[PDB]
Amino acid sequence: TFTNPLAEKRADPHIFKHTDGYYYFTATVPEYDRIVLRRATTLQGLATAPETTIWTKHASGVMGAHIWAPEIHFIDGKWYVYFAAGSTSDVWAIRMYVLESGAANPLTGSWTEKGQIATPVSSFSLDATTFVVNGVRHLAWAQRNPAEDNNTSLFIAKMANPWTISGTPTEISQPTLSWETVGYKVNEGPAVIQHGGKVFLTYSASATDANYCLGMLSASASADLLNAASWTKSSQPVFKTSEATGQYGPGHNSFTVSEDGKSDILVYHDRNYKDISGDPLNDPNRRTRLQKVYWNADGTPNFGIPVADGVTPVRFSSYNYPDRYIRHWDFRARIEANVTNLADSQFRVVTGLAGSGTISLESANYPGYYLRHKNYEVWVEKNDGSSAFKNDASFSRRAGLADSADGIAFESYNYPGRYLRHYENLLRIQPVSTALDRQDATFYAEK
Ligand SMILES: [Cl-]
Ligand code: NA
Repeated sequence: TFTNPLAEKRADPHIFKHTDGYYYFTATVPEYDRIVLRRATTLQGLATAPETTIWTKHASGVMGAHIWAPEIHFIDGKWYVYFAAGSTSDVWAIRMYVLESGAANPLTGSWTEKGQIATPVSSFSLDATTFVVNGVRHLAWAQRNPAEDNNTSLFIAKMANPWTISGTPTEISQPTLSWETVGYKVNEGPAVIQHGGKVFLTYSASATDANYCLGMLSASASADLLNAASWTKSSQPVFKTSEATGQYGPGHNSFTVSEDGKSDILVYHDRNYKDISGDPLNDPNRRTRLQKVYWNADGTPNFGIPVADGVTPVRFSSYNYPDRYIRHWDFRARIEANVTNLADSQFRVVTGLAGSGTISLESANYPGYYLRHKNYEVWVEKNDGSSAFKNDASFSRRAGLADSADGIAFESYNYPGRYLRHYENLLRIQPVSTALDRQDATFYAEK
């Protein structure tokens, strides 16, 4: 699990996992004047890692204003930082720029400016990211198509080197959909994740207010990624505001990976309030958050909802039906496979309500509702403050009954000897007797 937020007053987060045993984290700071960097051996270490300023805006001319959205990459023996910048003489003439370092440690290393990423059309440009598909390097970025009445569209090009595209850009998405064009017509912040023979390119859309959200384009890893018709745009956001979790305008994301290389991690910013006061560029409250990406059975990513602050939620799968997860539906708890509404199946383990070192399981999509029993049947229901509820929603965490080493089992606090178990797919608390009952009452957290 992670503890959110990772970093206050840090927007447009980018985390790179290097081969040297470190994660590197850069981001947009509210001053918009410089490029910070911090490293840690773990993703959670990043919360306390000290920032170093690797580069500061120029006093005059290009790269002199609006230092926005850096990414750090290690490529062909060297470090590259991609950022966007305006000029002192013109603060909205935002272009894409590249830094290069040959030093082993990018925190202490020395940086050379590779200048502007050239593009045939000279217009508003930012959010350059780079990725390799099938051994071929690409750049994707946000830029104004002057023949469109909007802010930015999405472009992709192959690269000749880390700071230079080859051939011509293809525009692969423009903001047309109702949810893309709130306040401003925007497609920005592209980020690529590849999985199961597919390439997913999430992007940010609408204004950076509560209306900020993620769209997604999908393609085949075998497709020509410069042919616009290779890509399919998702009709609805893949990640948006959750009032229920107090998370507003989630977006400008990137992707990294868990400590074991096994889990994909979504990195992004949001706000914990809806309406900004003052000039939105000047509101510094955007913060950096982490949560695991889960993969759907059809191999698409499932981002769920942006989760409540504090520790991240978990999913529990059945011992005897390892495809099936504890989830709620019409607030009844059950086990089910291939959960489309991902958050119906996330719960965080918290200090038990009833006390004495027990545990409770809070719903991720309905904070302050808990898995609790009533008449021995298990539901998800609002903590009403009563002692009854405290007791129906607390369990003693036991070693799994069919798996003592790695499994987990939930013994009722107010009905000791009754365990959480599935029967006919529905969750109950019932006494456990047969070997099969012991499997019905064993579960795995995060496998
Ligand atoms: Cl579902
Ligand atoms: Na980015």
